[PDB]
Amino acid sequence: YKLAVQPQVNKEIKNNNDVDIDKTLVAKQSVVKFQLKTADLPAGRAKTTSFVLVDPLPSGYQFNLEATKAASPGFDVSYDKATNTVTFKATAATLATFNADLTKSVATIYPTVVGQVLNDGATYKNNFTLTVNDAYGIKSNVVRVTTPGKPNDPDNPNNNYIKPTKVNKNENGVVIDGKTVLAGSTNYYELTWDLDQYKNDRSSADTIQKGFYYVDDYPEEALELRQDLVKITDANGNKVTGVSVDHYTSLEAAPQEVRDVLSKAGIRPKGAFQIFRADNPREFYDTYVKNGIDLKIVSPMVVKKQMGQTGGSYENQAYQIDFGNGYASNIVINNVPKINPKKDVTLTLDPADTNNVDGQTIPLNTVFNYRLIGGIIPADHSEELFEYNFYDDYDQTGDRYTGQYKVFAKVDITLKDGSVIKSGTDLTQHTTAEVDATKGALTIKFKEDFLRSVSIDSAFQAESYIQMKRIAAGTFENTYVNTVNKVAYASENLYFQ
Ligand SMILES: [Ca+2]
Ligand SMILES: [Ca+2]
Repeated sequence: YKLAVQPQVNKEIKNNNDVDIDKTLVAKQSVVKFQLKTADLPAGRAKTTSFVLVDPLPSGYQFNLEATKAASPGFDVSYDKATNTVTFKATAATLATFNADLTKSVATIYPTVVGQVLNDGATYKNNFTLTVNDAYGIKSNVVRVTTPGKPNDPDNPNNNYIKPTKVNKNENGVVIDGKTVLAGSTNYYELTWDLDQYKNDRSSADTIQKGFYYVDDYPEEALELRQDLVKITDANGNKVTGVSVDHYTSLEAAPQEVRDVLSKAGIRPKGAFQIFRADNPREFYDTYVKNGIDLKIVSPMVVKKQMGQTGGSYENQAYQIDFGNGYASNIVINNVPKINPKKDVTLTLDPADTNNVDGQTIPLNTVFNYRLIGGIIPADHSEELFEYNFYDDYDQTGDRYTGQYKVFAKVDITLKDGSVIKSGTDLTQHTTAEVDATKGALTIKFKEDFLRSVSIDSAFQAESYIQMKRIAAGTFENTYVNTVNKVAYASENLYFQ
């Protein structure tokens, strides 16, 4: 009875619900099992003294020793860390079994490797080598599976990168990334939920139950959310149903569920964030994920007033979390301009006049002007200009309004039709004035049609001279406020003292 057994060998690869996944697509951190099966040992074999299955596991597959042993009864399991290689030896019991009756066939048992796939866009190939009686052995077939995240994949023609994307826009739908945005304007952010690569996924139940989320780490120091304008649409153009919207002031403030999901995925937001959520993972998965249908989230956010006084930049970033795996969007930067309106006293109406600083004391009965310098509105800005007003509340004890004002361009203003209004040009014709002589105050209002004719790509600044007569001795306060696009901005003296 010489001639040791020479069974055929079949390696099999399965997900955590014991479904075959050979040559498919499975999500990152999926549990992936390998079964090292052998054919039945034939009647008239020799005594099997040793039956060892060596399996050098693929790069990026993380071996779970305890689970493996749990799944591989009748086998001693040993693992070399250096080489990521598991070895199974049939125990004395299993060999007693193979040898009990050499005159009749016997079924083998098999060891199962339990582990997870750690990396995105990767192909994981596996085989194993039986050797019998510390002599002859044989290498198995090759099985494999792929994680989504990689283009030109032969097994999954839809596989591309997982890239959630973010873009900023004005209400016309024009791209406003990188541009100046005036306090009160809204950022009509469009977040993409990138699912197309997940098409024909074959992950287990346990993996899908880890859920689907989307985070917008908005800058709460600069923006407040218009939550009521959010519009989740699929890539076929349809409304999206199962996703709920929440916002939270900080990570510490938000439920145990969300802290966990963000913590697991490795996402720690800066202060406040907006978070979307698949209400039923399974349904979401079955409708959009498995079908490779990108989502679109429109999440508009308005710029706080309090930011026009400081100015400075803000940035928005998004994250998608599929099966508990975290991916970052591109970062979109905008900046708010400091609107810095200035007030001076001058004896002339000449916009090019000498820039004297001298403590301007106005002799009794002198005709003078308050020079009300408007805020600088920088080139390449969000929305159209539609309001630009100079309010001026004067003290009637000391100052009498003459009924005469003029307005001047203070920088080169470019209109839409391409014509350019040079700095210094009289713009008075494009204004009117609200006067209340009784209260002691007036507002010079640029005309809406004229402002809306200013290119959004042009800088804009004007100044008003309002003519007064000083009618008493003593010194006299004067208040001026410049209002742009419905946002008030206090003036300071042009010369600090
Ligand atoms: Ca993609
Ligand atoms: Ca934030």
